[PDB]
Amino acid sequence: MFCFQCQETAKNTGCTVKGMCGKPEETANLQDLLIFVLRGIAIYGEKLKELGQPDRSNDDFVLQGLFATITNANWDDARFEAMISEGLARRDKLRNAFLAVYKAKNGKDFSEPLPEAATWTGDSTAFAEKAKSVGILATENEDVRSLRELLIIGLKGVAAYAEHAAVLGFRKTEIDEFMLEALASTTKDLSVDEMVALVMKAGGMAVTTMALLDEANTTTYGNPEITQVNIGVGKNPGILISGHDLKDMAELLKQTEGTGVDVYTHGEMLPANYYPAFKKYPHFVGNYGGSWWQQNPEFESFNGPILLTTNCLVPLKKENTYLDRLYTTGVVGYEGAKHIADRPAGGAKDFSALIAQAKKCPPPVEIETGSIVGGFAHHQVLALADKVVEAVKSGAIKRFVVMAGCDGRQKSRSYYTEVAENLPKDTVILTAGCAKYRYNKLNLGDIGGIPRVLDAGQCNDSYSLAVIALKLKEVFGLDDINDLPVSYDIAWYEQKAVAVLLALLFLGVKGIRLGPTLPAFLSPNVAKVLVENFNIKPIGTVQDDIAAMMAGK
Ligand code: SF4
Repeated sequence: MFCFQCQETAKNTGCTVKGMCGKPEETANLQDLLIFVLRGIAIYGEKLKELGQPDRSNDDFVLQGLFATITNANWDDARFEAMISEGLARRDKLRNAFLAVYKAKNGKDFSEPLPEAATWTGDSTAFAEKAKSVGILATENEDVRSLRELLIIGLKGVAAYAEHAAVLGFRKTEIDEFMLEALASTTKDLSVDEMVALVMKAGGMAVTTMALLDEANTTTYGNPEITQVNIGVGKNPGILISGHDLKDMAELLKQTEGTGVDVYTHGEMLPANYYPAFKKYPHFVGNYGGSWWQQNPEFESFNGPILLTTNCLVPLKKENTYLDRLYTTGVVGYEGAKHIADRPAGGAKDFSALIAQAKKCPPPVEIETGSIVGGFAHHQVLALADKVVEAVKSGAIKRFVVMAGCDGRQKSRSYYTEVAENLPKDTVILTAGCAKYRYNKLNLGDIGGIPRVLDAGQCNDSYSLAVIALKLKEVFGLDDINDLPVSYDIAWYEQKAVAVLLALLFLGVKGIRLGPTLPAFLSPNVAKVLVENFNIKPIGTVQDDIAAMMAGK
């Protein structure tokens, strides 16, 4: 196999036998074959748009297919085989439509050679063998490979956010059109300038999409607000909801009300605690456990059903006993785990089986007590702008350090905990995404009532951090966003974090420290372009990076 899309890739060059995440060769290869089919859909879908007859019937299929290939999202080979077969049928429909339109417009049959993605077909028996030859290493030129894969990796992060926006009824034609433009580009021989421009256009579409999801979430569930979240447990059985999807949360809360089954969040569902629409339910206890990578012992000790709305779902250890109470939904899949089917349009998902099962389970084992404070998304922080601005002017807050991003298992990530613990006491950490778990259970206190860790929410809520920075740029009358007293020390793991990075680069942020390692998918020449254009830096020692950041460097 070959896969190098997450921070944990083997030797920081690429997984070749079995993924460090657990992804087997067969699964990895099927994900490659799906992306190949998506490129075929894109070839025709882009041409139909160019001919003045766009077809948007595959918008949801494309978003969900990309999302299913994100790290820790879907482990069920049958789901991939089904998507590949459906994708081939969708592609052929577009092809037939295209051939007719082309003939009408040109007075002749289409006869130009096309990439194999546009024409290859087979039944499911043929998938495993074909998959071996349509992966990443089929691009021989290392720089073209780097730029094509950087594009696809950012694109699938954008697709995840777009899917959540679509679930909530929010969509923009430019997003769906760009999915096909970007996918199709990876089958064309383009100049370096053209390939880099596509990556920067993806960063701009990440801004669009992150803004759309921010709109979708807050319009539907209210603006996040300051909230104290219990991390201890109650005395009823519970259901633990993980991942990112807030519509799934809304439905789970409604369906569990009055049943005697409590609801707890996990991981990237922690920010559901911050939304007014959800805070109104007394049986919503709080947040259980830590970061995604600790889930094997924590899902075990939770004792009740676990619902995965998105990644990250980690494979079970041999000794784990919770498969029978593990539920997947949306793009998530796992062999042997019960899947909750998509809601009908205008309707809701059916979580009744989780509720019936939870009633048969013991309450969660308490693994800690206390609380987490959060809910500092853009509306809440801008509501406190006068207070924040005065603290900056008085010197009570000397600097903000953006430590948003995504966590992982490597021990080198102790760096983030140690930076948080050793930053001077007149600094404030701004966070969003599971990177927060390296420092959100410390006792850093507050500065004049402003907590020293301000959690804006999920990784998508990095959008709020950009809104806040842009507000502060305006208040302080600065010409360049980089001249604010803000440093960026971002942790990444998977593809959504890469989309957030590209959005920040599109917004003009320079000097970002990215860690705990730099992506394997940046070739030496591409890495050099990014360094020269954007001053991206690797992490150094805790002492050196704190001293540099405090100097604004
Ligand atoms: S998702 Fe990450 S750990 Fe898993 S196979 Fe790909 S690069 Fe390796």
